[PDB]
Amino acid sequence: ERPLVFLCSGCRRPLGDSLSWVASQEDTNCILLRCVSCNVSVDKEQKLSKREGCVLETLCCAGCSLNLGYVYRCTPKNLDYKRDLFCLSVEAIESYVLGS
Amino acid sequence: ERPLVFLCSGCRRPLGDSLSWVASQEDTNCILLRCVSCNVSVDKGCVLETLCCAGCSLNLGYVYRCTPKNLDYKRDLFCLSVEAIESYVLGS
Ligand SMILES: [Zn+2]
Ligand SMILES: [Zn+2]
Repeated sequence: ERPLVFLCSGCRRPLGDSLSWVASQEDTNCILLRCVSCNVSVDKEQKLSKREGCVLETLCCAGCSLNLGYVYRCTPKNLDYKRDLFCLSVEAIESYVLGS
Repeated sequence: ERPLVFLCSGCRRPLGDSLSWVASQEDTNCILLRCVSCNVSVDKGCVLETLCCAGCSLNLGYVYRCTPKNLDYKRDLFCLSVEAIESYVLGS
């Protein structure tokens, strides 16, 4: 195929690429990355989950402090696969596609 | 192996990527790209118009338009100054 780079919406810093893109979520409109760049920082405050409850710290761009998503830190057995993966909101990243 | 994405030193807009890279050893301060993104705006002894960034105006490089035989490779390629771009490598 052709790989992607994900850029912060608020300032265009590189957040990650499709090489670490493991999975997606249709309802939360997030993509799940195994691996992120130095520009995704982790607000060290554990907040509870408000959906179908996990513990998860929120992600934001080291550059402009835009809210980028969340990481699952603590999860029940059924959600262990999402644990430690970076969920990036689609409404907060912009894709650049390689190949012109 | 893994590809690169080149980006404007000034506003981080994407310029182009290593998929278009032209391996040259003649020039020592420019990356040669066979094609570039919408963000590389071309504006206004070789004739060569100047490249700059469509978002922020930063002088980015140049394009050799008229060349002699020995420079025919550089012709119509976008030379991005490595002092005016940055790169993100995929897999990081
Ligand atoms: Zn940002
Ligand atoms: Zn720029």
